[PDB]
Amino acid sequence: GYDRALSIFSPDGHIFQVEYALEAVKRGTCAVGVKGKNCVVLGCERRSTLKLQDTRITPSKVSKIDSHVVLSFSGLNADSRILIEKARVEAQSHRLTLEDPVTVEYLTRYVAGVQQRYTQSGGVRPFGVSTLIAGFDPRDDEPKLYQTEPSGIYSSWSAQTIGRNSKTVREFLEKNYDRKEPPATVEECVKLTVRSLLEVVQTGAKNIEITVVKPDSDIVALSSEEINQYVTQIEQEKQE
Amino acid sequence: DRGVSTFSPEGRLFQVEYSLEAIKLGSTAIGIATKEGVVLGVEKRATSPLLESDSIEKIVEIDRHIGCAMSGLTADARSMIEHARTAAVTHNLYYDEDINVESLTQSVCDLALRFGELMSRPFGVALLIAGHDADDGYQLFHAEPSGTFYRYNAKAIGSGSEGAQAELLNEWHSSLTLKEAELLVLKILKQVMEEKLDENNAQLSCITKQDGFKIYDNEKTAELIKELKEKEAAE
Amino acid sequence: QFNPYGDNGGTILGIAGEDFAVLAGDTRNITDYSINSRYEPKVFDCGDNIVMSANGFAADGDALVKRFKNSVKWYHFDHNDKKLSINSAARNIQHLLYGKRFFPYYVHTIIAGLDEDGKGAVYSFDPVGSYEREQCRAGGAAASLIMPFLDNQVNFKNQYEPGTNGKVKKPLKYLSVEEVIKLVRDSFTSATERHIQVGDGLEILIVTKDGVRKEFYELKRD
Amino acid sequence: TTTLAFRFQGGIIVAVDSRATAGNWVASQTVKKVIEINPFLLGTMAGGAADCQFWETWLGSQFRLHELREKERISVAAASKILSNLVYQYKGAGLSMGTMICGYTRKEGPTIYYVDSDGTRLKGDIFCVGSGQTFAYGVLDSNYKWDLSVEDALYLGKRSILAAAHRDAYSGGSVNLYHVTEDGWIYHGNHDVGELFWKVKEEEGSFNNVIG
Amino acid sequence: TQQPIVTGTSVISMKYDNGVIIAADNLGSYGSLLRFNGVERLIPVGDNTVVGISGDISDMQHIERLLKDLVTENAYDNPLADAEEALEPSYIFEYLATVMYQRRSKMNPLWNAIIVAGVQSNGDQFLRYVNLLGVTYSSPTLATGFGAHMANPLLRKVVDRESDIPKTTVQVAEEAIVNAMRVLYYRDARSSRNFSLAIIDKNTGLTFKKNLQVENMKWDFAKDIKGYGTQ
Amino acid sequence: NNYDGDTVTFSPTGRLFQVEYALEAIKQGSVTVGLRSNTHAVLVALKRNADELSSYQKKIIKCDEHMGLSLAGLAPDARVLSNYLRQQCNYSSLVFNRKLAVERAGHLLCDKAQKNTQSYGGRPYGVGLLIIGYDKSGAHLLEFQPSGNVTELYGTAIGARSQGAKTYLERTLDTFIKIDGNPDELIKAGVEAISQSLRDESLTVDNLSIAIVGKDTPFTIYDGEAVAKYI
Amino acid sequence: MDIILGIRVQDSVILASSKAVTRGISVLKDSDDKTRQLSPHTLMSFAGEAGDTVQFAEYIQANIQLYSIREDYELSPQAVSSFVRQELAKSIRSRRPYQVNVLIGGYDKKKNKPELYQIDYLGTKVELPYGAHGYSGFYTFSLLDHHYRPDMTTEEGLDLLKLCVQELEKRMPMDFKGVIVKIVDKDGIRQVDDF
Amino acid sequence: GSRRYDSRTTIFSPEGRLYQVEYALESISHAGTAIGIMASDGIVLAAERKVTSTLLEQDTSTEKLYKLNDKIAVAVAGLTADAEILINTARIHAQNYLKTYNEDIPVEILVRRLSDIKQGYTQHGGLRPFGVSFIYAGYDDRYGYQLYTSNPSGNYTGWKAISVGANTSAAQTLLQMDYKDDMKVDDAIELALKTLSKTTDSSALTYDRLEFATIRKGANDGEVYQKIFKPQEIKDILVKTGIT
Ligand SMILES: *[C@@](C)(CO)[C@](*)(O)[C@H](Cc1ccccc1)NC(=O)[C@H](Cc1ccc(OC)cc1)NC(=O)[C@H](C)NC(=O)CN1CCOCC1
Ligand SMILES: [Mg+2]
Repeated sequence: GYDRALSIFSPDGHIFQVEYALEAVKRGTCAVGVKGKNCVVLGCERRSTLKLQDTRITPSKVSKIDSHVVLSFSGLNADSRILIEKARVEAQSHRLTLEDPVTVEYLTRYVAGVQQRYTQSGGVRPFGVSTLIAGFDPRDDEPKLYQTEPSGIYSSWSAQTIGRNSKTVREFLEKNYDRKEPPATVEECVKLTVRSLLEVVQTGAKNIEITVVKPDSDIVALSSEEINQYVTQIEQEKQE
Repeated sequence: DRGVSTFSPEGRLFQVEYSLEAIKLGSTAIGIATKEGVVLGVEKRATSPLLESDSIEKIVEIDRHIGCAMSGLTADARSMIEHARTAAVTHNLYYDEDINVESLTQSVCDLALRFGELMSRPFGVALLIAGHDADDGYQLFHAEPSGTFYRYNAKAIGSGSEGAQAELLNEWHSSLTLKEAELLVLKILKQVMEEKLDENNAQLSCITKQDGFKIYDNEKTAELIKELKEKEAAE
Repeated sequence: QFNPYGDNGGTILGIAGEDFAVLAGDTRNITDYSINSRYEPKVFDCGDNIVMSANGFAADGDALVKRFKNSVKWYHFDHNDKKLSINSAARNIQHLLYGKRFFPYYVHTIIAGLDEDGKGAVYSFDPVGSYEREQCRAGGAAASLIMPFLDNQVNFKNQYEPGTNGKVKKPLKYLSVEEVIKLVRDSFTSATERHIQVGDGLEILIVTKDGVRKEFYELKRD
Repeated sequence: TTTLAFRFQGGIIVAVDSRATAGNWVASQTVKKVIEINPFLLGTMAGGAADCQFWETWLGSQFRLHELREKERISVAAASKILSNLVYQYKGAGLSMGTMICGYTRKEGPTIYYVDSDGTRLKGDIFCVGSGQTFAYGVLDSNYKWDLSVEDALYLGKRSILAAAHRDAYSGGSVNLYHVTEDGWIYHGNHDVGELFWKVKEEEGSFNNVIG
Repeated sequence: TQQPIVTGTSVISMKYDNGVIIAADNLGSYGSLLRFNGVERLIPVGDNTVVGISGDISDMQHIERLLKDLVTENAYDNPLADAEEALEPSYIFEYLATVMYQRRSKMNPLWNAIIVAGVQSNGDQFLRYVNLLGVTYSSPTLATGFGAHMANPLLRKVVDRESDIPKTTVQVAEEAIVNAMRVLYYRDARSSRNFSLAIIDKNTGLTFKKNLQVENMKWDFAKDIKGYGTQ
Repeated sequence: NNYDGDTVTFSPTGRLFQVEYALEAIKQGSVTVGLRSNTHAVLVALKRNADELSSYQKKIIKCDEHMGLSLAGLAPDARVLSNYLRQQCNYSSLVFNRKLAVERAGHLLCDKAQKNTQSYGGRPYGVGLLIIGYDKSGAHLLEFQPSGNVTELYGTAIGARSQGAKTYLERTLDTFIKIDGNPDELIKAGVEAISQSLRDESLTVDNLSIAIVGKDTPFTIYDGEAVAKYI
Repeated sequence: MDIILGIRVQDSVILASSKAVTRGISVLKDSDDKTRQLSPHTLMSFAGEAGDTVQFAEYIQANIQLYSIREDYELSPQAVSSFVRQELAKSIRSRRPYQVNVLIGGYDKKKNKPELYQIDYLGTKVELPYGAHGYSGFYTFSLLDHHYRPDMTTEEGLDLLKLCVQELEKRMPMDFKGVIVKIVDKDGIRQVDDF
Repeated sequence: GSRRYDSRTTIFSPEGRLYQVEYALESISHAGTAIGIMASDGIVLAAERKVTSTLLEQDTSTEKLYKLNDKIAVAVAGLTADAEILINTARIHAQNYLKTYNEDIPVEILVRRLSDIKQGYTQHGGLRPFGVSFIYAGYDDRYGYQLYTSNPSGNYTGWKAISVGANTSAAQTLLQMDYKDDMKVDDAIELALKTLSKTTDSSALTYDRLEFATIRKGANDGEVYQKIFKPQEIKDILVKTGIT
């Protein structure tokens, strides 16, 4: 078997392969996560250099891991499929042994552990992917939003963004998001998410994807017209 | 390139020495040992204000009588903790007793040098292991990726370690109470931390024979922070 | 077809006092109707004030004692010369026995010593690792003869206070080392009379805080 | 063995005998057949003795690892399923285990699971397990109501083991009582059948088959 | 799982004041057929130990090769191979005992009963038994097969306990062994007249005697015995 | 230079630089002394601390009741090698009922270290060991180097400034070799020997580490107030 | 375990499964549900060797649920039954085979048709209008041969099923403590609480 | 040891790119252009053979277009040998699915698994990636007619019309210009050929330098037919559209 230690320390104490995997994440299309009072919303950028696409069959950016948890990402698309698959398998395995679906923290901790393993295993390179994992624990109404990255560290976020120009949208969220009072409703949360993406995206046509997750396995993806209404509303208020 | 398990001309392993540089970049972690207990404290260091700081888990339980604080590439610590927990529980299963703090530390340090061309690189994280047993009482251990461990009366690791260690040299004596040690960790953390110390960006914990390993609440730590500021102004 | 087990006979006996404990065993070793040895000890000092015997199939018995003695040695190496407590020894032995659950050690095991409060302790095991602490246990071929006698004389079973109309039980009390040895000697002489695999000699190992002492007594050789 | 545990208004009662056998030889009269897994979980033991003792002790180690990893006490369902999946891996090898995982959690409430070495796992309100299970069932079923008091429920459990201890030749010694509430398990003493039988016979007026 | 084919019968032995004596006949039986007559079943190891083996001969030959190889291995990087670090009887026994018990545990035993006789470096007599089951025991007298049933009773009249060992000379001890070999020839249907005997003394060392014969036999009374009852 | 990338490469002058760099790790280690008479063998070790708040790194390790060593260099490597010795001593006891010869102990360490210097991927051990023991041929002292070279000596020292103690022992050779039946005097000579390697620091109560093995003395280690006698 | 029945009618599949769990001379439980929902429109009942039954049912359940999440799509009853058959077909030549017999009742949403599959532990699959496993079939098949019609309603199917349970309660040696009945149709799976 | 000679095929650049994947894509950009166009009533697959010789046997040849099963086909761009390894795997995977579920494999599932195999070669094993890009053209009863593409990175996406290989930039601009959603197969046939005819590096587009295929529901009632065009059939369709 191929054994080479690809991820290793450098004189200054850095693991360059892990840090270069972060650059792949920085290249990826922007993804944003904002959690409200009774919901979480995952927003995703789709680059518009690709026309003549078939959006029916093209892989969606947000993936269901179980009926109650979702996973979006930024970075290498092929790499993300491997993490999603493993996560989906662990979700079913947890239901089988514990007789209870995974918590969002547990599912995140597993995905983060897989990513970490690939940073000190021989013959493999790290995942060029950072994920946003969102959902609701079984029989719980408290919203959960977690982030993971190639190194394997994970943490909980009131709101967070990853991908290209993420530092711009993080700047936006840092001043626009109030800890004392999060978005009280679904509409407020979606709007703040769309607003944050409109700082970076370009046009609000078929470039923005929005997915809303609510308690007790209530997940739905918004259509073009539904999203376009938020884009139309925000721009009219902006001209002031 | 070059081998992973190569010696330098000075007689040190390159990869082990480079992992020590990674640990210097990590957030500060301090431990102090007394006859009334061992205190463990860490700098959380949130990268952004949107990050929910209570999800930052840099102090960890291994067993009821053993606790652990970390510094460096903290993702690497997960498998070390998992091993420590299994070692502690497995020993209880085989011998119907609590496992010695030293024996636990030694078991964790056996993983350290199991790398080469086993895992592909050394761990990029240092651990402070604190605990109590009937034989050697309250103990504090510093476990490195070199596979070496030292017992300490007090110890600081991370970015502000050399400055904090010099401070611990002057302040520590053999008659320190637990309350005195708690304040001392908070005092020294506030000195070396970049951002201003409060209950949200710094965490305290302790291990006592009676109550075992306990991570302090943000409400409890906040009162100790307030008690500390008043005592420094009082002279 | 090859049969990997045999029966080497003999019998063992453990009694616990207040500040001491005894582990006795006859020195006869047999196969079928032949005597192999009149003096082959099967009660051993294992260190840390723990005495042990594994009676039944001697090959399995010796193998187990050998492994446990070795377990005590590595316990010292791995845990800074810490004394192995009798309760910890018992749990360790359970794992040794249960490790061969599907190809068992054909032995009834007994260990004796002092607990961590300094009081006498006897632990006994089945062949596959189930164990229990007791004041009293006989093991081996003549266990069925000796055990009920111990129930009566050590734990005062079925004995009531005279003139109380069978309402007040005889009160439990610790026995002196002199009284315990009397019961051990009578137990083995009685067993020797009625069991063909028991006889030749009796070796007792007494365990106090001062250490492990030995005593030997002749038994009938027929 | 005879072991039982039943659900009722005031939580769970668990009662077991203390006899160990090797054929018709009485190996012990003072065996502990209840293992205290944690302050909220109990496990009963019936069948092979090393099998029960070893694997239910191992079981407690797995649950300790769960609460260390998950920062939360394990559920009764998950606990019983760890054991059922364990014995299922050994199915056919000849393990002998008749077990009842009894406990309380917030999400479940008072819960009892029957698990055996065949791989059978069943949630239920009443179970009796062991060589004398039928004798226990006879008394327990004919006197059981959901609205029993803690005092009456404790006695019925005690009396059901006594019934089996008497009739079943492979049950006896003493009765160990437990009561599981929302606050955890509570031990209700060891009761020697040597004294308990005559005490019950006199006070209750039962056991008229015996020469008084 | 085996069945023994070519077999050797009794091995007998005892202790005396200064050392030990061991003996075994020179027969290799093939069931009821007395097939091979030049078989040596006593195998010396060094100048201080003799291993006597009964049971399967193919397995006996395997054990010979192991002991032969043990002497070679002990000599490697050992300047004191013929002095302080020479092979002791207790070392040789413990090795075989380990092998015998390992093989029985793998359900593929060496179908033998073995007696290791010798003298230790401090002068102490060594005499211990081990067999296909890995069962071990020691006694002033030891014997395998029919020897256990017929020789031991006779040898125990000379040395009945430990305190009888200093009182027993080599002349008395050898006389008992030679007598026991005669009784076995009378009564064991898989025994032969020819045998080997070995003495290991703490002073005179190893004395290996080959081509001994059972003699002074009582057969004369047979002529008077007529029929089975009324003849 | 170009020939020190791994242990599998020879230099143009026939040197193994990775082995030499491993040898360098020993020179950085704290001083430890070994010496023996005919009755006893003694290890004396100067322990090192990280700072005043830290403990003093334990240098001496027990291998069996009759054997043990002191270390200088990478401590984890000493733990691996000492563990291997514990197993080899233990194998000798269980299988052959035989205490492992101190000379064989050295041979086994040599061969284990050698395999690491000839194969790709692995590395040499980064520690030097001083093994003492009492076996069937009296007291012994060995010096292990991770190149594979093991040497039996009357006395020696390894670590930083070990040349001072090694010179002293070379002068004192005739005196300390005849300290028979006197443990305390043989230790005194070892404590005086290690003192020749001291600079600025002196021997304190939690600094000094002594171990002894002999005729009627199991391998035992002395630390703390037990070594106050010798300061 | 013991009694599991299945009846396919015009617009639904009805599964009836006994509630008793017996070991030795003791009925340990009288409210046992011998079924698992594999997907919203697919239900599997099971009977056979203790332990094996549930372990197999839940293993299949996990696999089908995994497929559903991966493709965001529900497998057809035919597809699920073929997957189940293959797993049992593998099992029979294993070291220790699953000794489990199953009925798979499902509603195919693309065809708008109910479907009932009978699969034994050997991996023997058949699509049927009505099915049974174990000794039940020796009574129910002939009964259904007489009374069954292909164009029956769900209510007519339940009465037809009551006729089977009555016959079994009359002539079967063992007390199986009644049955749990479940209906599979275009709207999914629901349980009849009063039977 | 052998470390000296390891190229390290599965590592990141400082910019966060996979060297070998990028260089494999550079290889594919010199391969003969392949176009896929998806219509409402079928799919067209067109591909340009790499500089043909007059003595090449044209009728009994297969370079670009391959059949995976009765409902799915692929157009190849890159190393043919590499593609055939992946094609045989894809053919087997389809049969495994049919054996398991008694249903023809959904197009995406087949595409994902083949793309997952490519991904593996970029993350572990130390081997070079497959120098191949596929255009998948297929039909199933869930999504109907589908076009996909996969590349050495193991990343796949869905399309209405797409090109791979040489001159994709120019080809994609032309397809983006003339393509519309209500398009028929016969129109898509014409678009595919016109696009190749303009993007070709050759002097003039002829029958002998082309491979062509359609996937229609043009069989009899509710069933799909794969038509791998014969030389004479390509000659006729080229005249019918007025290119020659
Ligand atoms: C009553 C007494 C009926 O046996 C109970 O089931 C009791 C439960 C129990 C639980 C924990 C601790 C002690 C007792 N069971 C026994 O006493 C048990 C009965 C039994 C024997 C053998 C079996 O074969 C698998 C199954 C059940 N007794 C024992 O286990 C006795 C003490 N030990 C042995 O029989 C030793 N055997 C066990 C099987 O392997 C060979 C050696
Ligand atoms: Mg007799």
